[PDB]
Amino acid sequence: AHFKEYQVIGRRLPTESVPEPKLFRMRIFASNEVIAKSRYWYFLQKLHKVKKASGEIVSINQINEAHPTKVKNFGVWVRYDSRSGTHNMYKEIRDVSRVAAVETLYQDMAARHRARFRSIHILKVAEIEKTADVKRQYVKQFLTKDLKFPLPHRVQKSTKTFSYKRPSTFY
Amino acid sequence: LPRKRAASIRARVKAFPKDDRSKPVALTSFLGYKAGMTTIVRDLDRPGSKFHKREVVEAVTVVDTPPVVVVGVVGYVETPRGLRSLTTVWAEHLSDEVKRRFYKNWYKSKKKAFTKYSAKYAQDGAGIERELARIKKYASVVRVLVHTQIRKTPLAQKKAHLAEIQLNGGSISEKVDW
Amino acid sequence: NWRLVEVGRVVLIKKGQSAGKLAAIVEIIDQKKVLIDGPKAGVPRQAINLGQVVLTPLTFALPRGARTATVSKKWAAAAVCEKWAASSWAKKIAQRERRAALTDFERFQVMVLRKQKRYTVKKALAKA
Amino acid sequence: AESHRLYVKGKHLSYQRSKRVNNPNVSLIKIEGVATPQDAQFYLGKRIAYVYRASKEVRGSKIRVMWGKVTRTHGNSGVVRATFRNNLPAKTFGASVRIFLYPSNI
Amino acid sequence: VEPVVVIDGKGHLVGRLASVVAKQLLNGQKIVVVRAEELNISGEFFRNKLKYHDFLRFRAPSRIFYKALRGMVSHKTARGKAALERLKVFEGIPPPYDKKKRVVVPQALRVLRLKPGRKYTTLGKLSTSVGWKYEDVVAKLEAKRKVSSAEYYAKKRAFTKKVASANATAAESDVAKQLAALGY
RNA sequence: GAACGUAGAGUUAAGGUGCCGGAAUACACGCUCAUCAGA
RNA sequence: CUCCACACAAUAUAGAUGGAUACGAAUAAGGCGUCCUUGUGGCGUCGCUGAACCAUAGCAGGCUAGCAACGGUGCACUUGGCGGAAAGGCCUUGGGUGCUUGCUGGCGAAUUGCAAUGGCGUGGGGAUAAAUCAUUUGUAUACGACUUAGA
Repeated sequence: AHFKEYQVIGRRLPTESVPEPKLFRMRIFASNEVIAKSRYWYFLQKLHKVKKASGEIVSINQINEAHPTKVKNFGVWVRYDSRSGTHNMYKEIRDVSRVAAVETLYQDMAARHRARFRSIHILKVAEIEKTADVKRQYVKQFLTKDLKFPLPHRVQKSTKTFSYKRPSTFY
Repeated sequence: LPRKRAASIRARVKAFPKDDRSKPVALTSFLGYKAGMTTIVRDLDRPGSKFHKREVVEAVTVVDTPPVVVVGVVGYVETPRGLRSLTTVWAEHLSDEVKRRFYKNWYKSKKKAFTKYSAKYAQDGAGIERELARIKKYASVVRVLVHTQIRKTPLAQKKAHLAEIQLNGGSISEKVDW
Repeated sequence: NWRLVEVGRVVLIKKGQSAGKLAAIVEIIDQKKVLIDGPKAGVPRQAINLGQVVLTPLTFALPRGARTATVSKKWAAAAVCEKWAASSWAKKIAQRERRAALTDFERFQVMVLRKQKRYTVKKALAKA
Repeated sequence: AESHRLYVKGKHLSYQRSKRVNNPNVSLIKIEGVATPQDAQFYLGKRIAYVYRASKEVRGSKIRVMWGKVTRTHGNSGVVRATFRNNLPAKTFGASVRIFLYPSNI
Repeated sequence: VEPVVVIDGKGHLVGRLASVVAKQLLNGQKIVVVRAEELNISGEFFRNKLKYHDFLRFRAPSRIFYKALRGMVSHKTARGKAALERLKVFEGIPPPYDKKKRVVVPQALRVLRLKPGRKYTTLGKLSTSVGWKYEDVVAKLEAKRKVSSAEYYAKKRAFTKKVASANATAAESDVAKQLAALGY
């Protein structure tokens, strides 16, 4: 579904004579808090040898976008498993918000790579601030000055049975 | 081919030669009656053959040709289902040969074949001329109705034979006026 | 003559919470998505897929990535509300809204006035 | 003067069915000019008549009527379920059936 | 809403139009399908040619579309037979249907369903390529029809232009303003 | 998928929702035009 | 085609109860109007659905009264033209004769009691153009069939 950002902190349990461990913080994109916590443990075990019984979650939080009006540009690091071998991948995404970019990224990774939501491990999403750091050509296609183009798919849903008009993609 | 017998003893013409509309309006076939065979002496004019400029003797077949007379016409219009005659047009005076052809019991019939059709020239011809102008207007191809002078022939059958002939001259209107 | 997706292209969201509200493309996202704002019509600034919206032949000049207070300024200075209302298509939309707004005694008066107008036209007809 | 219709004609589509088992009790109706179930909410509970014409003249007329009513919507296209007093003969699939406005909420 | 629905076949897809019509006949709507020779098939000519070939081991386009349509309806039932008896299919537009409006089915349009840059197939060329020797007869009648229809439309446009003039001079009257008040 | 008295009403599992065939020719994003894809 | 006898009829059958209401092509283009330099010209318009248009008051549509126009409209005629793809329809002349809700009148409606829809077949005679059987032929032929010819 439509995901959400989550500040998730874990601190694996202060034992006897070990007070206050190091409060490991991550940021998870998930549809709810529950799968966010599950993914947080799923990364924390890959960080080092914890279990969900070994530690605990400090604070689950949703964090919104500060400026969800501006179209930002993003460079994303992803790791995932082409089942036998892993490899990283760096993608550049023009999007208004972060979590919608991560949504579209999951859709694209499932489109081109047949990879599930569990197989995809987000490394980093960060805004590309200035122009020309867009290494990808296709996002750079929309960085031109005074960009104009016509609509493709003038075909629409006609919603009726018979048409008297002999219609036309008149665009 | 499966060898089943002929439908009519007058054999059908399934295909006619190509229409040239630059030639004058003229027939494309004829119906005669074969008399017999004989032998003809002629000279061969065939260079490339050893028999060039040499007397050859040749078997021929002669068909009696009575002059044929036209008594009607038939125009076919094109349909997407094929050729179809929209009408046929007859003349007024038809012989007892032809009126015999429509009848099976001519010897005892009251011979009532084309009586009310003769009333169609009792008028000016308005229905008939309407039909002629219709075949001018419609009916892309024209066939004429012809029969032979079988009484001028040693055939014992006094009943002449009717046939259609596709008319491969020019100008459908000039064809039907012809 | 083509419409183009561009900044300052005033648009009309035929399907959604707007279901017809005049907005304007502030910025493009890709071939599929854009950024719009309709603060005069009341629809807020948002990202949208282009299927949910239609382009209008009207346009004006709008700055790249312009904020909402700047957007409403350039909207009013464009005065494309009046240019929209002057268009026969928006007149037809308001007309098909008004036809749904009709009452049965109103519709009966429509019947009577159509009779009377038809009488006058058929007198005006068959003399010219 | 020209029209006297106080109903909406609509097609008797079918019986309620799976791929293998059909229910003759519930019948399926297409009301003309209705594509949404929300428009079909207006037509809920309305009194339906199938009008047909018999050979014989039962009580002063040869025309007979089955009655019944809309129960609920069916599907996304505004197809409408209906229950009658006696069920339909099923040779009336695609037949015009009259749907009356009473019981009127408006 | 109409008793007999007249459907043009030009620029349409085989199966989608067949599905729509097959649904409407089982709904009871009487349908005549005209200009059948201008139906269009997805894919190239050659694929569809091989499909008619390995099916064949009737050549008219009407027979083809009737085949496709009859496959969708449960033809063996009496109800399906009544539905097929509702149907008429014609290549070209013969009379009387030439003088009536021909609707289109947008969800079966070629220009809407097909992505641009795809090969399609004209049904009349297919039928002539498999032995339907009547396509030249069709276009000859259709040319005359388009002549007479252009005449009709030229007359109709002038008369409706006169109607437009009469409505223009009928305007500014108070009865027109009262119609404006009511919305017309 | 579900241990099944006889019914009525509702909700669903699986399975589907172009037509047969009941139910979106829904929506969204990418990929494939195959001279017998693919489902 | 025609004279006696009797069975429905003035109807409807896959589904009547306002109207099936006509350019063609193109779609990375069209249309309409207009102007000229008639063009692949220019200008403007339009689409973004028929949710349109046309018809639509009157006892399931009564009886009358005028006002105004030379309209509209039905029917039977009548004039002429168009229509062959399966034309079987379209359009027009001219009157007739109805209605007219374009406007304004005047009488009737009830109790139906609060919804229950509310020419074609037979049976028996009469007349008729042909066809068949029969005769006959042999270009045909196991036989049919073919095929002459006969008031």
